[PDB]
Amino acid sequence: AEEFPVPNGFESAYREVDGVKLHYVKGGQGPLVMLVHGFGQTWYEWHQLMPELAKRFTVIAPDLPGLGQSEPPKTGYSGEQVAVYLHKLARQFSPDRPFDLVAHDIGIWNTYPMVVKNQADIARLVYMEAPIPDARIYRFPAFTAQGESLVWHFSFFAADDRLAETLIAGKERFFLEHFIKSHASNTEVFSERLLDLYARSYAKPHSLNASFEYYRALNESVRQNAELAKTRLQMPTMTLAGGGHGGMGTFQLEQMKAYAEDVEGHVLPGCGHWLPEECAAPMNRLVIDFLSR
Amino acid sequence: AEEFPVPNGFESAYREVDGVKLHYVKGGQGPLVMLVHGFGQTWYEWHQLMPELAKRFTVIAPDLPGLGQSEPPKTGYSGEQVAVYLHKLARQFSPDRPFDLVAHDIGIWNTYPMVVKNQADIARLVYMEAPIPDARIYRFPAFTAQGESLVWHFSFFAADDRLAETLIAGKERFFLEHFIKSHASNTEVFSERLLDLYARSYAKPHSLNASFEYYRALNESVRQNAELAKTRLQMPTMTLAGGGHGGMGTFQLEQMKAYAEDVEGHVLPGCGHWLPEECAAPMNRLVIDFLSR
Amino acid sequence: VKLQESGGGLVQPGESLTLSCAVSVRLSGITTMGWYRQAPGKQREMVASISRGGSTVYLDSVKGRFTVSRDNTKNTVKLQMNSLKPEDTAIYYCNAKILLVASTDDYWGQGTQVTVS
Amino acid sequence: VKLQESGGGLVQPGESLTLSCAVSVRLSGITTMGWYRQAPGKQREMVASISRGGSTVYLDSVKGRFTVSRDNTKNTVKLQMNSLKPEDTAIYYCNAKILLVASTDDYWGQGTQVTVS
Repeated sequence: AEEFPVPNGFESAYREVDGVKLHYVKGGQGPLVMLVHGFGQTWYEWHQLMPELAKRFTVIAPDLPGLGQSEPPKTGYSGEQVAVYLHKLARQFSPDRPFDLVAHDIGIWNTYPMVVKNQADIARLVYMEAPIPDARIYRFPAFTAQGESLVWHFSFFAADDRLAETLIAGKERFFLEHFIKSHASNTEVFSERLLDLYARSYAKPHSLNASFEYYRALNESVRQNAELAKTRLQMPTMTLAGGGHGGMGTFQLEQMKAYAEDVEGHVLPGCGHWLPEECAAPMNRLVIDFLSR
Repeated sequence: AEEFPVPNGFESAYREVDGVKLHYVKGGQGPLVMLVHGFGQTWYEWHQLMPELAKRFTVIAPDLPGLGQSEPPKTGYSGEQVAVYLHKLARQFSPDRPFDLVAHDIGIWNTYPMVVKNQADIARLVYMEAPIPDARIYRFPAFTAQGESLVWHFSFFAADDRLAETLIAGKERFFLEHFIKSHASNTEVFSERLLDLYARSYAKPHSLNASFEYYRALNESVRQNAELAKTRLQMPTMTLAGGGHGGMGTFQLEQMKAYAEDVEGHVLPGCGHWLPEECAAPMNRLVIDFLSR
Repeated sequence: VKLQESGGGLVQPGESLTLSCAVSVRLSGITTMGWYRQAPGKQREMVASISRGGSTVYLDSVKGRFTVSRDNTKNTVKLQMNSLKPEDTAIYYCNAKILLVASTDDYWGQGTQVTVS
Repeated sequence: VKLQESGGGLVQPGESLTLSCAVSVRLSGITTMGWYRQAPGKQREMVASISRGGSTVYLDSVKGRFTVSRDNTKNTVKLQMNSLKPEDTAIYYCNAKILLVASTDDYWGQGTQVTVS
């Protein structure tokens, strides 16, 4: 069965990419824009933006390898390895023209290498709500005067003995609500039903493992990006971040200025990590305006 | 039944202190020294040091409230609240003379307030392997270029919805081995049997909760200590830290120089967090020499 | 993010006052709201704070007398001050803390004078 | 903490060498041991590292040829270098990383020359 409701005018489909069967939801007409979700979620986080973008663009929203309805990767979970799959998927649908890319959270980790390595293929770029993996992330505090930090999960998820799978198995719904709401300012939008849907998807045993394998590969992605970042990004770029509890604040744009020559940024007040759901109206407006200019 | 084997010449006993029944192991003759264990452990971590100290001292090693065989506290788990119990316990056995104090890990958190508030009662002081709670702890990195950090548990344990009890219940033995060995340099000493003994003790439902309540109260202890630390410690003090994987390194002594007027420190190479067990011979020697001068 | 306090004034001992703080962003986007007071020449003190989940911290000398709360409908924070005493005279400020990934944001209102005489 | 490398020398292409590093503290007290090489005027590169649990990282161009390992009995770390090529000429260093609560310690040996000609 489909894990999430598909909007009218969109199709749920699959494509084999380098031996890995990727799930995506596609609709609209025109130049291609690919939307890439992040941790704890699936293509469905984009379901409010997709019909609006589909008025002017062909829109494709894949499930990351191992998450949603996509098969796990065959190579590995580092950013360079996963970006191969996403690049080839986008190029199957836009072989003769560059495409636009919008990415959220670890979607950034899993697309940055193919952006920097195939710059001619990317017309415009939108990155929101996560650091590109580099040594800046080693400075985030573990514990705060406000209590539980927003980043202690980096170490928990990365632990090489699969501690996270071991402890969260059987408690997937409790943990996901904790994680999502503690990174949200607008907690109201995360209803019992929405959390149930996301929890069922990432509780699939291979998806729970895949979720944390992205973090187990994070230091490898850092090492990869230290080489890749010697070439700066030249296409027009926009960053978005939440300015409320749970967000990246000014860090998103400040980091991106070290990676991109042509970058504008926005911080959305009263919004946390989950921008498409917490602050859909202003976020959708910014993304559509940036891509439509 | 007794959770841990009692050394010859020692007695396992209980004393009611402010309505809380505390377990302790006591032996020897002479001036009193109280040894206070930390997280994941009980009085038993001291069982190699206790017979050696008992040749010259009366030695008492309590279980922290809620841990080992001690009842949970009635007031709370902040350092100031717990120190009342430990101070009154020591004074029941040394009412007319100051006593010595050795504390490890959160034993430091739970004794610092009574040391600073009853300085005449403390002859000599040994603190090992944990920060005194203050704003310095807000700088420790969440994630490192070596992978999983040593401090991500601060936020995990402190989470106000009891996330830690919820995830670790039923997985107490797996988690404790992960935690202990990842903070150890000498992992060999943590045999299947020793880990089984510690795991059974802290897996008692009220002890698992008590374990994390100490961290849930950590920011309150920080606030308490910001006031208490306006008075510096005047008694002779020694700090010990591990210099191997898992240890505090130079931080122990460097922090203590902001709290104590008369302080010497040692860092034990190739030893991690669990000094009494990882490096018993050099640690015991240092403690006995310092207290015997 | 902008905060504006109101509700201060001059009262006699034993009377009550209600301070309120208006917040320009969604209140659940604020990790901690803390009421602070400052009397002339004294050290500032944290009177009452409330996390967005509802955990409170109170200055010992106001426990049982003062109560802090959040009103997510009106997007305000309140400090109910009962059994006021001369020791409570001070300028009262509201402080908003916003926990982010790399730092914590810090915002303050301009304050309101409370005088117990 | 002190490290001393040994085992370098001059060999012809296709030959093998074994580098070894002596460590003055308990080897399981070292979070990561990494072999680095430095050729004149080139950027240093990380050849092979091994965590104390045994996770390895290898430079792509040495995969299948070089193998790093820990010997907790002898308290040494080894780099087995097979199918050596001229590109492998460099000074080879061992680097010990020690993860602590507040920082990571960093130690280095003096290095040993490997020449493939």
